[PDB]
Amino acid sequence: ETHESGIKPYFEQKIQETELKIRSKTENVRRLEAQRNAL
Amino acid sequence: TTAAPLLALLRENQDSVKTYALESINNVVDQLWSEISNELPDIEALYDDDTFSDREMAALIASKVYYNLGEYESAVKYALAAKDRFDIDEKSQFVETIVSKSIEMYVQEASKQYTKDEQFYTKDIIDPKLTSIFERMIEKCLKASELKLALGIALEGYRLDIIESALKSKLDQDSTSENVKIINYLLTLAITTVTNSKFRSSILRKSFDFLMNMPNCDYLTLNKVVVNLNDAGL
Amino acid sequence: LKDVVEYLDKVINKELPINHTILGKLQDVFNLLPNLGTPDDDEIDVENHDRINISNNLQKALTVKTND
Amino acid sequence: LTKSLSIAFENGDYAACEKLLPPIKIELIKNNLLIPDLSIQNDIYLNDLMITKRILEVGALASIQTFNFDSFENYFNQLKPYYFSNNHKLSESDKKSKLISLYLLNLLSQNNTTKFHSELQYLDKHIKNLEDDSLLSYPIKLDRWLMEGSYQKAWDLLQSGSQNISEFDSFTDILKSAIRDEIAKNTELSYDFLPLSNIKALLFFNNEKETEKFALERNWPIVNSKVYFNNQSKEKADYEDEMMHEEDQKTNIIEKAMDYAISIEN
Amino acid sequence: IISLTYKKISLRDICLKLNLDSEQTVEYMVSRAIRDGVIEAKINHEDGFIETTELLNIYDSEDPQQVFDERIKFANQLHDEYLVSMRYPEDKKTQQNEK
Amino acid sequence: FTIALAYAGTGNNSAVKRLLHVAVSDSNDDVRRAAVIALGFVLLRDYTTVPRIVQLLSKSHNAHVRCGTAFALGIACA
Amino acid sequence: SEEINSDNQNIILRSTMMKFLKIASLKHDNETKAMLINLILRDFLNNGEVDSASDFISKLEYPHT
Amino acid sequence: LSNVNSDIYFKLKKLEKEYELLTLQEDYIKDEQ
Repeated sequence: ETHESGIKPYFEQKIQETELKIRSKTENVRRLEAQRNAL
Repeated sequence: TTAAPLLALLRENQDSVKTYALESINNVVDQLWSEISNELPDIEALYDDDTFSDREMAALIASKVYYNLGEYESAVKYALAAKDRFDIDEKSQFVETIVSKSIEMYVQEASKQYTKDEQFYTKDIIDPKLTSIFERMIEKCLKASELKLALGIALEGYRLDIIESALKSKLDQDSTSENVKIINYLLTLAITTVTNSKFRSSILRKSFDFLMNMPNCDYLTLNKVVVNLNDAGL
Repeated sequence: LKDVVEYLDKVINKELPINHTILGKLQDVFNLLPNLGTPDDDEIDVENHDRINISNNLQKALTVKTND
Repeated sequence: LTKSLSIAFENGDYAACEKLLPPIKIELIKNNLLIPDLSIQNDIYLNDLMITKRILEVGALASIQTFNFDSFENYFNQLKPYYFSNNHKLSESDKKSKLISLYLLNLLSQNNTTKFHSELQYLDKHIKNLEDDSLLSYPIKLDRWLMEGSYQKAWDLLQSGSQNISEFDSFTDILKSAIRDEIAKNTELSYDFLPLSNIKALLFFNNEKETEKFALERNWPIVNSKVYFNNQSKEKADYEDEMMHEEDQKTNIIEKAMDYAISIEN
Repeated sequence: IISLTYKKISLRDICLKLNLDSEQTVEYMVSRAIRDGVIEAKINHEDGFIETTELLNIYDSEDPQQVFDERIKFANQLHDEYLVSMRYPEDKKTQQNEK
Repeated sequence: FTIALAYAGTGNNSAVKRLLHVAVSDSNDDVRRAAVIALGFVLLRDYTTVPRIVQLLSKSHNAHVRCGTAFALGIACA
Repeated sequence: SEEINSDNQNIILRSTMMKFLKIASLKHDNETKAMLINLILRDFLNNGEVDSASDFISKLEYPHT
Repeated sequence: LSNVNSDIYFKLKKLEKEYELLTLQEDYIKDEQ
């Protein structure tokens, strides 16, 4: 388990950036959806 | 204590003083880094020169500082310049920052030269260092014994060598089922993930032959390749 | 504008019969051409200053609407 | 060995002091490893701290009394952060006041007030009233007067500063030229033309020939005993105006108009 | 302050008011100041007075525009801040069941 | 429907942007209809996010667009 | 109370914040980044070091999110 | 800790194709709006 914890953060770095993007993405699409609806 | 003695010693012209200083700074480079950021262009100049014989160490210091600051891009280039003492980084808890970078850049570059020519290994466009990191990372996966880690990373980079070799070496049939299952996971991924014709087509065709060797193989698995590629001769 | 430039070359290179009417119009262009360094230009700048300010005040009022 | 260096200093032959220095730099590496870098502090390390100290201090002062720039910075660069404060037994000594005063004066002679303040900030906690001002007052008064912009008063302190010359002259001479230069820069705003008699008095020249010498050197022709600052000035201005940076810095009213419109239409 | 009240003011006057030591000393302090451009003055040595250069009519020059250009940008930056934050609670509610 | 049939099954991002772009921009009413039905083919095996897209397209004034919206959903999750 | 032991342990205290800040940038925690930066800027003024403080602010990773 | 790693390579890569498509949607409704 100890061996895997060392290399885990190397797997993680590319994936977490992808995650952080998703958070911004989700808020964006919905907000334009509201503008789109009202119009 | 402060970096002020340390800085002072670089400046001393005499060879042995500068060398001693490099060791001294190296100890506290991880502990303290914001104080010698100022004075980075000097550490860099020492790395340039080819009078020093701990020259490899001088670039290591520049690299270390740059990752702590958070300029990850500056870190990885300076590290890949020296081609030394990267072994320790891979195997550390703390610094997997520059390890991830070396792996990302490498997968991208490889795919780009893969589309132009199927052979791009032979070209010196791919640096030997870059290579060496990669197969060390295959080394970690297999000790932990989890082959999905090895297969996917390679897959991203259009690395034909690594993929072919993994499937061939799997053939031992310690359990028959286990062989199948790992191959089964690769094919589903390969339709979707890969989009370049040359890589995609080549790995499925190859997969059919490996499976076929086993007499206890599922012809369900073989059937799939044969429909996708739609080649009667198979 | 460019075509008027090449028309003048063609009078003196390719020998079109000189259409003096054209030349008459171009004299009126040089002559009724605003001249720079004139204090009229200074006046112009004042008018510009006012409208760019008024834009600024309208921009703020829209802030109050968006804020509600 | 180490004692040879100490007495070489007192004789005042410093040329030979440098010839011995590279062997001693080899031994100063060892000396650094004796000190723990104040991780653990006990009275074993304290003994080492005291003996390394004496070497640093006499060696620092030799570099100051030498006076050819090239060699002077290079020997000095290490010495300067070492000698200004690592002081043993938490950090007294009478030498502490004298060595600080000479470091701070260096920065005023490099004509960086910015750094003079930056270095001063560091010191402040450790000299609040411990030494208060002693010989320390010498860079402190000087700063005060240039900040006020009392050029007169400043010149006065330097001139009187010839009393106390002991190794301080290493700065005194630099500082003369510096006042004279500064004034020259300011009075270009004030007016363009000075009669010859005024150029000397303002810029604090003491020698008639030097006034007229300095006049020629900033490229001012004196013709028929009358200065004509008009020529070079005008030529200088023309070459400055042409440089390349320039399109984005200067801008344009239409450029601004175009940025506003497209904000709305996002 | 003394310069803003008294536009052309002999060097002699200034010293008398604020008890400055001498004409040579005050000249130099003033000289230092207008390099860094706070006083916005000029010394006329030859005529014995220091003359404030201010005259107004800076509305005619381009400087108000630079000022006002910024003020528009600040308002716009306000609007954006409003818009983004505003929608974040609404997501929660639409997703939650309501009566 | 050239795009739909060629680019079937695996979503393609190129194919999808193209379809939506045509539907918004191109005013005629049969043509607007053709792009919605067409999207259901490209995303036949990835019909998860499909109602969230066509959510917008239900509300369209056009009678034709609402028709092709009804069918596209039919086709995807048949 | 002033003591040299307090002083030895002070060097330990600086070094630990610097090692941890890199870990906490990668998780991009708005809370964590904020707390650490306020503490470090304060420590530096107390010891008077101009130079370190300017380098530390250049980055501006201090969130406002 | 092995589990975490294994899903990163396995399941999650297939869901990342999906998340590229939803980002396309954001672009799209700026044009539609």
